[PDB]
Amino acid sequence: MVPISPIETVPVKLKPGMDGPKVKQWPLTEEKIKALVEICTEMEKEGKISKIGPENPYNTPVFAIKKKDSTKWRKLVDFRELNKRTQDFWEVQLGIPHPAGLKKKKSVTVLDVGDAYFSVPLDEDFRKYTAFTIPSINNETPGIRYQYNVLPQGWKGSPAIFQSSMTKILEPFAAQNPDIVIYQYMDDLYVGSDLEIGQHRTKIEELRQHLLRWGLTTPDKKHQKEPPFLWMGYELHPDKWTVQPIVLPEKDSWTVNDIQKLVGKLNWASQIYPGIKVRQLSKLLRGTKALTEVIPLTEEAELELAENREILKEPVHGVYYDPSKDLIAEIQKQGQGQWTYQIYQEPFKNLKTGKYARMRGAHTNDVKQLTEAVQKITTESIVIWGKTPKFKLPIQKETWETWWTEYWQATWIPEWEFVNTPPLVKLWYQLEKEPIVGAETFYVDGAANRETKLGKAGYVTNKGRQKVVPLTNTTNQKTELQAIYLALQDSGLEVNIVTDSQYALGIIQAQPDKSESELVNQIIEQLIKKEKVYLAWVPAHKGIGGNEQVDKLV
Amino acid sequence: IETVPVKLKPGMDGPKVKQWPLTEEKIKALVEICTEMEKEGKISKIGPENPYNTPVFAIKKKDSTKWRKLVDFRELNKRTQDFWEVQLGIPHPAGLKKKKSVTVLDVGDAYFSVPLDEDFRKYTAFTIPSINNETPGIRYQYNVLPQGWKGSPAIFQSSMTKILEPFKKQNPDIVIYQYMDDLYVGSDLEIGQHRTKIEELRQHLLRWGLFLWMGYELHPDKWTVQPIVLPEKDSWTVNDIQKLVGKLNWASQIYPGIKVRQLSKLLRGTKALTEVIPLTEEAELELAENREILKEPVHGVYYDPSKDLIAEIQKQGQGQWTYQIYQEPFKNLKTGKYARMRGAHTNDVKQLTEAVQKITTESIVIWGKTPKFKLPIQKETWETWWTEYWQATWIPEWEFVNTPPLVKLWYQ
Ligand SMILES: COc1ccc(Nc2nc(Nc3c(C)cc(/C=C/C#N)cc3C)nc3nc[nH]c23)cc1
Repeated sequence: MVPISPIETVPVKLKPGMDGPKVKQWPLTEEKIKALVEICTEMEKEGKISKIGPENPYNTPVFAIKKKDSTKWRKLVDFRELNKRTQDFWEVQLGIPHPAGLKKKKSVTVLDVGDAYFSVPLDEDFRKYTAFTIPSINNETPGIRYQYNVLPQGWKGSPAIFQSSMTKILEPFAAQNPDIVIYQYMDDLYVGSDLEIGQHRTKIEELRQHLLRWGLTTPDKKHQKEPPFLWMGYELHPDKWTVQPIVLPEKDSWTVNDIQKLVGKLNWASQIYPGIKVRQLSKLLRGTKALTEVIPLTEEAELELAENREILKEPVHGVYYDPSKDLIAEIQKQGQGQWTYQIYQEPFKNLKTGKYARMRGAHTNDVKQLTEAVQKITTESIVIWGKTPKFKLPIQKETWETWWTEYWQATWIPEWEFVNTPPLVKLWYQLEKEPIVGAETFYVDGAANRETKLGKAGYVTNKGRQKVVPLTNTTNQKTELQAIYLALQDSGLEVNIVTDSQYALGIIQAQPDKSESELVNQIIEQLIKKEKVYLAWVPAHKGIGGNEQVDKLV
Repeated sequence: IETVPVKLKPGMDGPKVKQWPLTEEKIKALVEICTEMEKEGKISKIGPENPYNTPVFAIKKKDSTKWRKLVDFRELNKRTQDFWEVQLGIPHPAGLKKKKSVTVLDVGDAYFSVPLDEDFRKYTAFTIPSINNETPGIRYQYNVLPQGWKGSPAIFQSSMTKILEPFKKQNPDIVIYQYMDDLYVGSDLEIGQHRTKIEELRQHLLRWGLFLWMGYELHPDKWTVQPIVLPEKDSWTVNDIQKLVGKLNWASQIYPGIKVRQLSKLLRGTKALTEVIPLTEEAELELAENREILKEPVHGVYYDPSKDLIAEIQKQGQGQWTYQIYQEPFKNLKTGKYARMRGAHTNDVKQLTEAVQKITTESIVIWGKTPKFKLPIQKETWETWWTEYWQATWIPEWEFVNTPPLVKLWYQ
């Protein structure tokens, strides 16, 4: 007898206020009962379950399910009720590694730890809650009562307790062998190194020697698992990684569901396939819910899809991470609020790619979007490599400086360099800080009637120029914007504009270059055409001259 | 040696706050810090039966090179029971803000000498994350009073109060205030005398068994205040007068008898913005009347400890920032202005992060609590960067303003 260390048990509790499950056992067939008894007898022989007395008032329904039309039955204990009543755990699976963060591994060994699982004992005081009953033949005897001694498959705490028990055991091995990596995925232990295969196989036998101390064996044969690994949607190769094959279906008709599947596939592909676009395909799912509803494709969406097919024509691979080299992120503007990016260390050798979509909003500008893309990539990079990459941005240094020095908000972009690849991000207009001498002064105003929706917009100027336009189906805000629009339309390349609209100023001070409102967009197009625009604000109804509510009052 | 029992608030569970991404160098710093803390028994490893979490990160304090562990206990703090003690709340020392000099000490390490109630320890769970989720996050909980936790100074109070007695009774005019891991010590001495008294207080803690060597010095007596001012000109343009009226209209929300009628009358007709308008006598007098009004303080301004303090900040450009602290709109308790060049000439966010810390410090000295900030910045930008520039052991609350306020230049 070689003494083995016991695996320390995790103290498990029910959610407060809750008692254990009391779920009635289902009536079964004599055929299934015999099968279940045989199974539960083997398990009891293995120490997984123990027969219990009649004191235990807890129950969880057990089932018998025919394995693939064979002559063999499998058992299913349904722990859904107990899982509802079982405490939350620290789940450690939250967040999977991204392959682009991994280092290349010469050798990667797979060990099966399916058996180690049953050396993890269930907390003694919790076992009672796992009670189940095999009904007896013809209900003429008391059902056989069992409870668990090991983590039941299907039980809420099993994956977290198994994982954390394995980790605690592996910990000193990992710490004292810093030239290997160990990663657990379900019933498999992946052990990788950059070692000579002799030195690597040594470490493996050493790991087995270490696990033996807890009575744990790792079959020791040859798994049907050599690179590439199919894992979480990826292909892990020795020196490269990529996503599993992306196959876009041929269809003459797409439903809501088909498009969701399509975007989902494209979103997944975008992490390594550069330039993938999804706006025109996503902007079809806007307000629906009927998954069966056959949505027609816009000509704009069929063009996006065809472009994607071309991109998906060639298999693309990302390289693994080299901490010795630098980390570089490059962004391009795609149009329609879409941005695409590549992260690399060596030119033409991407670690990964990605995209960013413009947020939900009324007005926006390219600089703001670029800033958001930067922030997103920064955060993702810190997740994946623990550092911020150096940026290559399609924006001039002078443009950025002008932007952030004059912008009302605080903003920041980490270390970056201009990359001259069109389309370049720029500022489309710049308002004056002081009134312009020699420029005509336009006093603008608008007003509308809440009931009739009838409104007026217009201006009066220092040279006696005047306009009032009557408007239908409008609001005060629309008339205030319209008034400013007219002033821009009817002025020279340099103009001073005086308004009392806090609304219009809130928008324009936000410096948008694009908007949902076509009215704001026309205003933007006018500003772009001007050489100089000074916008001044004044309080309404204070008897400020020019400020002519009167031409609008009517 | 005996743990005072602590509970959460009724119907409240512990914090389950996401750990945010950390750079490699902060992760390394924390691994080293927590490794030694675990040796010292201040923290212990925890199992998967603890589902709680509080974010953690690393900082460098003002003018040192050594990393400091900072835990964001904001959630735990608002979920931990209203800590009435035997202080019942020491009514905030109003004399602190009048002292000629105040020195700030980091006394948080004293907390580690007092054990934490066993049944509450679970709620102090935190995670040191791995890069790219490649290894399991290292999970810990506290065995002692943790720094940054509201209950720590509350509980340690009776211990602190008797450590201080020899020094306090010796120096009856020196005001000493505790907020979180910080000790605020203010006197009206000479800097060299003041500095010695602080040293006659630090060794005096090292003697009582307890980076306390660091010293952050403030001068409340000479702190920034801001009356409203109007321009003094010999020639007024239409634009100048329009801007003045806008400012007075705004000030009339704060000050009752502000008048703009005579000043508006100068703007009748539709004049060029750059045209000079001579002031009438009725206009100059009205301007003079308003100017006198803006000398008197605001009517009905009181502090209410039951209410939150609100801090707004505006970016004025050229490294300049204005701020106002209030509880009620147009009832400012404090206004100020910053221009400090603290290694952020080219970094807006760094400047803002520092402005935020300075305003919080002022607010602690004056009222004994931190204000809720309204920050002129996008959330995603602020969330990405502020931890890189953070040097305090407390963290205030903040919200984000996305619409440019008109009132910006009225504070410049
Ligand atoms: C050939 O496949 C691989 C797998 C992993 C790496 N590199 C690294 N892996 C890990 N952990 C890890 C391991 C060892 C295997 C898998 C595959 C599971 C399946 N199927 C997944 C992971 C995350 N950690 C590393 N740290 C640096 N390089 C690493 C390199 C090539």
